[PDB]
Amino acid sequence: MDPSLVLEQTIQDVSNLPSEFRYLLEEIGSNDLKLIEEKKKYEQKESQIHKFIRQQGSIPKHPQEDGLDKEIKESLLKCQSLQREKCVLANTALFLIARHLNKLEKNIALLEEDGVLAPV
Amino acid sequence: RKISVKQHLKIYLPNDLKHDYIPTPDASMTWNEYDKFYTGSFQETTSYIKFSATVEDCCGTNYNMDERDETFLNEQVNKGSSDILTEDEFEILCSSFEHAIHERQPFLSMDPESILSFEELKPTLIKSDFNLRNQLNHEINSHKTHFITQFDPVSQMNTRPLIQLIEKFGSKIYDYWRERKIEVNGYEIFPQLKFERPGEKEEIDPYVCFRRREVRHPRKTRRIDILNSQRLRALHQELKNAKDLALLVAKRENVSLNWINDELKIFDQRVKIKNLKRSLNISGEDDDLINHKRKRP
Amino acid sequence: SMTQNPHEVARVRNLNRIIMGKYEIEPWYFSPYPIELTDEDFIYIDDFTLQYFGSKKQYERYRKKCTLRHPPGNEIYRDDYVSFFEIDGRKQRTWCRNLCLLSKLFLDHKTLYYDVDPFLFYCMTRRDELGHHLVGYFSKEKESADGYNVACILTLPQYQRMGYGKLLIEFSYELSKKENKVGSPEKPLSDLGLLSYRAYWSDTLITLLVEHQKEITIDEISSMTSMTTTDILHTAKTLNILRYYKGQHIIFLNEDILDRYNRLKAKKRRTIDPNRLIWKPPVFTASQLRFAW
Amino acid sequence: MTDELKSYEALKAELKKSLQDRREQEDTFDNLQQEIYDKETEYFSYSGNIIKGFDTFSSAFNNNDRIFSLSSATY
Repeated sequence: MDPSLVLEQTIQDVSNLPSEFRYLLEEIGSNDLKLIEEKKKYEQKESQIHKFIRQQGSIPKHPQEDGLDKEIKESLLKCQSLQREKCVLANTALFLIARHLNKLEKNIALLEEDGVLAPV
Repeated sequence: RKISVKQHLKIYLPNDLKHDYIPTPDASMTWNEYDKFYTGSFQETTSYIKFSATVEDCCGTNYNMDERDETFLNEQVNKGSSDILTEDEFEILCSSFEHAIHERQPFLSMDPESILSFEELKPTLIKSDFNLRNQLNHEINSHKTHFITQFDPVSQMNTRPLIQLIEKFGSKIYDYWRERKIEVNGYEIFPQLKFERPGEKEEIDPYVCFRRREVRHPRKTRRIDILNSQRLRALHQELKNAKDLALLVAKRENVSLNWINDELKIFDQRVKIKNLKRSLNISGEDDDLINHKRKRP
Repeated sequence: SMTQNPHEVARVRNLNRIIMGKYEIEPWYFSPYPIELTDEDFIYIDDFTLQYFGSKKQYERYRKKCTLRHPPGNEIYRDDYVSFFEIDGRKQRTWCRNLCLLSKLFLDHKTLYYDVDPFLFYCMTRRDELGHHLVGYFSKEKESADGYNVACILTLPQYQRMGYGKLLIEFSYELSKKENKVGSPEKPLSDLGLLSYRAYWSDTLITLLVEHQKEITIDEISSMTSMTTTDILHTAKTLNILRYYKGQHIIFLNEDILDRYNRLKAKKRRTIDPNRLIWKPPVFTASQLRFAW
Repeated sequence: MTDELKSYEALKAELKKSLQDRREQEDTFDNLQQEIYDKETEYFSYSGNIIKGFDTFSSAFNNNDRIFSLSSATY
């Protein structure tokens, strides 16, 4: 048990992590642009139904209600798929740093069970 | 020249030559089942790949069913059972059996016949990165289903957890796994690489690979390494601030997923109410069928 | 695990036939795969993790669970033809071992005595709908004192005769130029590799000498190509560039040489584009230049 | 046919609740990004980060280095 050995080991294990976080986060932001543009593609089509309801109500049917609903539902699920990908990306970044943190914390615990590790 | 016969021998080339002469591998035939084994898609990203996970991180379960494991699953455990045992689930049990025996009976080969019984092992099977995956799922406040990363195939989601697989199938599978360990005399069931034991040096055996002869010795002092412990503590802090932000981002996308899962549900509810409203001729009732405008920075 | 049978029979056998990915290859030399595998009809090599299998059933179960689809490391070069991944043997122990076991089947002088810790593995891949497919690699000592910019180099047999070996060599010298270091392949080269290196040496030399116009010196050639003066002078002797005519040394670019120069210029050989190399040389400290503990 | 009227009473209440859930999600989302932005400032302004790198034992924090905030198109 050696603090300089655990430090050397932890440094190498997290060396490419800052590069990985950029690669992951910028892949999230690239999908948030894709998500936002797909939001307009249904927030507009959602505005068509609501304007018709704001004036006439729900009992009257919009001229193309069946047509827009299929286009809204299609555009919404595409946004769902795009959001899930952002979660997966964000979770791996969390998973990576959390796992290294847990390994380091186990080493710090073992260094403290011997006399080798100084207090904070 | 041509047609001078003084033993002109022809050679066909199952072993090629290229132009000293140079031997050349012949063209490689293709494999028929390739399309059955290699199924999926890898999307190229705009920027160059950054990656540092190991093969172990990307393989899932340690155990892999062989042909004999396959016949035993179909023709014994799943022959006419009301409850069927998934291949992925069969490996989850065996993967836990191997890990348990490796920890409790590391010197099994000394006395293979005395391998632990299933009842003797069941306590240790219970205590058996599942914990970290669940801890993260709570910290994200997802609290739904499984924690999904890039290292997870979607087919592992339909697999039962280990603690219940012990009760349903544990005794039947372990008795079969136990016999395999007995046949191999407590050694490893499947082919392993041949490694040199630490502190020993082997030179004759051709199958010994990847020797590691370096050795680190402790410093001749009992003093505390103040310097390398401050910097270890400093790095531990920066990894904690690291995890705090990564957690927030994973929280942010999780609520962003709940929000859209709501929108997709609110939509499917508004259209069902409208189709229901027109069948009953009920008027008014449009407050919750249209989006209103509130404050958002 | 120290779990090894002492009464296990150790007999040297080459593998009958390997199936790496979609292609069926025949090994040329011995490689210390597990002894049980050495007596099997077919050996299955995963095309992403390089994992070895004797049971087709396990290979099936492995693929269904394996999520990796490219060399476990950073992408440091990508054009529309190939990609290059940089892999540390100390970080990717299992993978680099699987690569070395695989490589040893087709390299006669490659050694597996020590572990893969001291090496950097530069792997050339061909991207696909399934992912990046390894076609060849070259290993490199982390900090070679001998100035070797390539330890072992190999193009996998099922991707032979497609210009890959010339891309490996070119990339190896591209790294040397970015490193501001001169380099030479490790001395024992296979017959196939020595041919490929002499082609690269003669091609890049005639191209440099013709377009140079101005008087050049041996040391300046080395600075532009990261070739050693020894490799340069030997290539000048393989050609007849170097003449001593009337009391002085001169460089002679005859017509037969300029014919190959023009054939080279018209041909559309695949080349390495230095601007698509996004890569800073690894910096190792004294503790990192050791075996892991 | 009263079952069809009860389905209407059930779906309305379910839509009462999902709208309330949507607002809560919208509301917690706005807090997180500010928290993300604030934590970027508290932590990044031995000197190792995920922004710069960890191996310091041998330039400033521009708003272009707020990689966590810049992962949301809303910011």
